[PDB]
Amino acid sequence: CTLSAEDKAAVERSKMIDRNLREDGEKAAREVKLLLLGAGESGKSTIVKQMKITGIVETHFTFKDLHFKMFDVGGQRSERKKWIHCFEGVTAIIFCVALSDYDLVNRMHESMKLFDSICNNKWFTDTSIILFLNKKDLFEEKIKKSPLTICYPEYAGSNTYEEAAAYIQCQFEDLNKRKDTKEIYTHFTCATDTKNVQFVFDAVTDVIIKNNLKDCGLF
Amino acid sequence: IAQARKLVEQLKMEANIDRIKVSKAAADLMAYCEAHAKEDPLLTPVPASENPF
Amino acid sequence: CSCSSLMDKECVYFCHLDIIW
Amino acid sequence: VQLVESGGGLVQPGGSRKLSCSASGFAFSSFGMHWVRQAPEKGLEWVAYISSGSGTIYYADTVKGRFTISRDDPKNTLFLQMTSLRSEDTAMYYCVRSIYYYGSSPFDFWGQGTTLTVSSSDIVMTQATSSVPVTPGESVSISCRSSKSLLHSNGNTYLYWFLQRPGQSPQLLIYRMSNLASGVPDRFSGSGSGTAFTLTISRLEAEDVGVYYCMQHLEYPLTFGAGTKLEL
Amino acid sequence: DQLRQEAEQLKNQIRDARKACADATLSQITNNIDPVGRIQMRTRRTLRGHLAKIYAMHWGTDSRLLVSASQDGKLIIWDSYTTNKVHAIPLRSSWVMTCAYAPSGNYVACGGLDNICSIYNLKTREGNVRVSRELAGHTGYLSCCRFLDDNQIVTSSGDTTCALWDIETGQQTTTFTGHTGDVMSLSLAPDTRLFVSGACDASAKLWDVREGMCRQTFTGHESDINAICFFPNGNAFATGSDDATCRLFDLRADQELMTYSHDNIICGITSVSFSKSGRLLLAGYDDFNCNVWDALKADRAGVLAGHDNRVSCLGVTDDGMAVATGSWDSFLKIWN
Amino acid sequence: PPCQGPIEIKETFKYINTVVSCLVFVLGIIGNSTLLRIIYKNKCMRNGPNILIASLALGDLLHIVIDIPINVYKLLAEDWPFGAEMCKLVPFIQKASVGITVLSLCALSIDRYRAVASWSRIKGIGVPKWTAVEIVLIWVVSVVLAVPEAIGFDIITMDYKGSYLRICLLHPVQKTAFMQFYKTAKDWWLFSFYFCLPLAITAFFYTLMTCEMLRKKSGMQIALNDHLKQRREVAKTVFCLVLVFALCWLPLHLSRILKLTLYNQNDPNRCELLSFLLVLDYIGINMASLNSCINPIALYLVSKRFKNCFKSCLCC
Repeated sequence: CTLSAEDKAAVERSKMIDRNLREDGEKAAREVKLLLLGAGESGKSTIVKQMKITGIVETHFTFKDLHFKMFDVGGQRSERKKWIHCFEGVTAIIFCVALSDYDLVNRMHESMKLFDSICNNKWFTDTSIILFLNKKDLFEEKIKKSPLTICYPEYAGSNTYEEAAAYIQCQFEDLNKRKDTKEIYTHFTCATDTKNVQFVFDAVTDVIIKNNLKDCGLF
Repeated sequence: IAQARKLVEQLKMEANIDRIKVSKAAADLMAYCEAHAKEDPLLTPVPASENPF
Repeated sequence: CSCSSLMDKECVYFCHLDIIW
Repeated sequence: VQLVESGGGLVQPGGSRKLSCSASGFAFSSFGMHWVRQAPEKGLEWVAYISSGSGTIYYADTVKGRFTISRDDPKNTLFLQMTSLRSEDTAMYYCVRSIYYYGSSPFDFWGQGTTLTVSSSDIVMTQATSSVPVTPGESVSISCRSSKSLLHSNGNTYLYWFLQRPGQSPQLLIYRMSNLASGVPDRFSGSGSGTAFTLTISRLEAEDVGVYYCMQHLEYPLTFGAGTKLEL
Repeated sequence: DQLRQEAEQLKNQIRDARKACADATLSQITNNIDPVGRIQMRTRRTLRGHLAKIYAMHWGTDSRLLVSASQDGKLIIWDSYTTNKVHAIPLRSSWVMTCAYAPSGNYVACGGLDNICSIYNLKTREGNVRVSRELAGHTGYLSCCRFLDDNQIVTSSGDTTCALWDIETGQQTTTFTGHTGDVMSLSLAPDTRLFVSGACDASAKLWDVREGMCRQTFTGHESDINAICFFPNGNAFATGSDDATCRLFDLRADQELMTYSHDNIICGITSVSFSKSGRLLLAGYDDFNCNVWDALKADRAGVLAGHDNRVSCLGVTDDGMAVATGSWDSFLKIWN
Repeated sequence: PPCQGPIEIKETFKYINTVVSCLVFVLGIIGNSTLLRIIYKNKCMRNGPNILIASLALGDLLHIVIDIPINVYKLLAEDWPFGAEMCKLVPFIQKASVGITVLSLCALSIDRYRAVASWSRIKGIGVPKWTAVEIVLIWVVSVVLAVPEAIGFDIITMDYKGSYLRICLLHPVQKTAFMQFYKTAKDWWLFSFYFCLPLAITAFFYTLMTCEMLRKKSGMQIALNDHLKQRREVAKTVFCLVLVFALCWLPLHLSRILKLTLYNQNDPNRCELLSFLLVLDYIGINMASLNSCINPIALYLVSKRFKNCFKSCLCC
């Protein structure tokens, strides 16, 4: 060609760099990116420990031949949400709120505005959201404290443990403004074994399969 | 007594300014953007021989 | 269409009427 | 950065030998490797070249088809295998690193070399003199000429100025036309045009004496100059 | 109360003195200047290789070398003349929003959500690129790293404050506080003795890098300010906010010079830059495009129509021969 | 020679065939053109399966354009005054389009199987390269397998009850032995390659994909539910897309095999069979064009993204 003997080697180096870039991007596109979100004093240092193991906190783990990267929220202090658009194209959002959230005092306002914010964001409305209620050590002993009229005047009926959980799940379903694209995966388990990892693995498997089907035009 | 004292001190420092007004100060940007216009290859397109792209 | 040969007038007439396939 | 050579010795005509170059101190997998030779008290001569990743391999047309080049990046070793040796293959063999991108120095480091003894178109570089007496403190200008113009269409001039001290290995002084090396005193400079190229030395020091070489890259095969030896 | 009353009355009297002496806006005087026509800029080169969202890009001092930061944790150094990838740096933190080119070409400082500015050395002795120094000390996400010298750089963060560092020691030499929101961008002055920073409190301000005073403040936006950059003569600057408005402020007038908004524009400005002459204010917008405003007339005198995603970063060469635009579509485009 | 009865086609059947062919032709062009516009215009739907679907739509459109008008001309004129060259070329184009369509169906079925069996980043940094070589291979095979149709035909003259006619067809007398074998096994080859093989491949791959989709083993291991019925729905759509293909491509090959089986000679017991075969062949080709049309409708009514794309294109 018209290239000098040195520019040919420069082009060869650039092509080798191209090869390395696509080789590492093949692995980068084969990794599941999970965002982790939650309200104040909701509990995020109890599920990241269950995973198979400053600013942003990154947790890496391989589950069933899938490389999961989870990005935490408890390292930030500014709640201006200027870094959420950096999380576009993530596989899913694990959002964490506890049934004991109205102990730090009210559970409606801040938590439900956080939900509606992540359910109103243009970037996240096409991304599935995973919901967790993990522990079973205090979720029963504070329902029977007193009628919820002090801070929950929307419901004034019979209140057992299962009934309250079902009602909270139903009002969450009411919070979702558009069910056409996004899907909610609520979980009611015991934070005792590796069931959270299996649940998030199944949720990401299903959302990836649905993206595959939409890509094929079958859904 | 001492949380907004620094703010008002800065505002006082924001008062003793050699105040160049927007009609005195628009001339700076005007002169700079007119005097350096001939050497801007984006405002004035470069001849195709000198273009390295 | 397909015929045995030219002596079969009926087959050629069918080929004339039939679709091209 | 350390390139060390091995495999030298005395060999009968018609035999086959192998030279090894082991590197330690830099990114071997990102450097192309050159094999150069110097005839006894005659001058330098390029032998072979292999690009990064073993993609491009070039040989000198003088002994093209007779030698072969092998490389191991995960082991950081460069092999030069010689099949049939005449009475010309006896020489001092050097191993050189060469990285190629915009603004690099592709001949900065040379090896220590090994001795090989055998029992009994191309651009031509012309060096004006071979022995020049001079005393310290006097500016010295060396000149050399080329057949074709080294000036490519990019604007780069492919001229490399090396110095060989007595008992030592060659060291880069200038890599393209006037670009100083790393760790070299800033008194050396280069200038010229097209085919005539001068290396100027101001405030000459005692250890600056030796044999100066100018070579063209520009193309293959690579050719060296005769060698201008400074006297003192 | 006394101190609150004193602050309120000082603010009111400063604003009154500012208004009573201000003559007329920039447009009122510059209306007589003829426009520039339509800046039709064509993609001469498209840089491929980034395989994720591209957030930052900064030109080299020689107007030929580029550094680009993408989401996949890659900082690529490009030769802008032949599309040759000179270097590819695997970053430790994949969440980067800024990084720049050292004025001597030896170093690159780059960072983001890690709250750490990692600085890598290019002209080494081993032929690779190694991490030189990691600057830490911020408690919020990082933005607009800008080298002053080979041992001195200023970085903005979301701690409502900026920091001036010393690379050899690695300790925070100076701290500039006074903002009340996430500070999103800073630009270094050409004289390298002052700078400006805009925050999420809809306010920008001019800070002195030597003695660390809050020299001046600037308001007028309604929402978060995402980008900021000086006029090439270091006597003015421009901000771009989520209000779908760019605003030119002047460092000596003490208020807004003028505005670069349009009715059809609904999305905010995420990147801003100036041409070499300070005549074409280029703004990388949120929808898909980059708008070449005339920094004097606030007219959309050119649109760069590529980039099937939002233009996230802009850059102009020190010689002004080309414009680099990076978007979330994982491509840079070089325009002339 | 007479069969105790002439040969003719009823005018009512001609009108019905004309109306059906016109409707199918218009619907197929509209759907395929809109699908191609959606695939080409949108960059985010530019990828492997979308490229395969675009190739399928292009082949279907070319098939409809090359089939429907010429059959309308044959019905309304019963003459071929246009020469020998394009009667040589048209069967080549027809067989090439049919091969492209069937191979694109097979490749698309394989891709849909892969998306649900190798779901883990099956879309990785895009794969337009392997799809490119696949599409080129498919097109080359389809073109080369239609060249015998591009060599075979010829025009022969005849006199029939005083009428002077010219017919372009596969002449029984040919040069090479292989060409004569092709002339004798034309319909068998068409039925065994353009109908049975794509049907088997698509049905098998789609059955594996459906099995993988509904591969639930642990009873209610997750409380997700709901969209398991959605997977059932899309599987039902998948199996309907195969049933329509089978039922719309069966009659033409059925007519040809009845022609090869029940056609006699030298006795007046063949002419009514030909009269029936005219109508059956025309109906079969019409419903084959309907199958060509059927795909964009299913893509609209199944894929929400495609539904929105079709709504945006048609309503604006």
